[PDB]
Amino acid sequence: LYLPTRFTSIRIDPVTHRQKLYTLQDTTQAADVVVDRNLNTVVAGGALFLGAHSSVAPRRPQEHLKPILE
Amino acid sequence: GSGGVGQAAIAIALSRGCRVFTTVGSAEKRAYLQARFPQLDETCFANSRDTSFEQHVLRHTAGKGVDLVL
Repeated sequence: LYLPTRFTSIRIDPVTHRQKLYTLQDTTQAADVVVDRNLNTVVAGGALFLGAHSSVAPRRPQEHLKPILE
Repeated sequence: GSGGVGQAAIAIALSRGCRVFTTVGSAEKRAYLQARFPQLDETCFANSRDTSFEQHVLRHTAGKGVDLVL
């Protein structure tokens, strides 16, 4: 389990984000996303993350879901 | 490596067989260097007007990075 903790340089430009976007046959909308873990950048439509380190969290057992062992 | 201490810092490192990565402002500076130090690939050259060089160095480094930065 991993949440975010640091970004190094987010960069959004709704201007190009409009242009990058497209319409499926579904009629819905989407765009392309790329991850380059050698460069540690994610890019999607008009937003690109650079250096988005995240990190581990503890799973908190919820003891109301303790199964019955017979 | 266009500049003063760069040029030397290159020569010193090359003498010892180190993979070099230099950055440069001008097209013509790529020129000079390439001539002078022949042992230089085109992979060696990134930009300096910019932050681009982080990307460039992270490619040919396999996201491993460099050993010393001057």
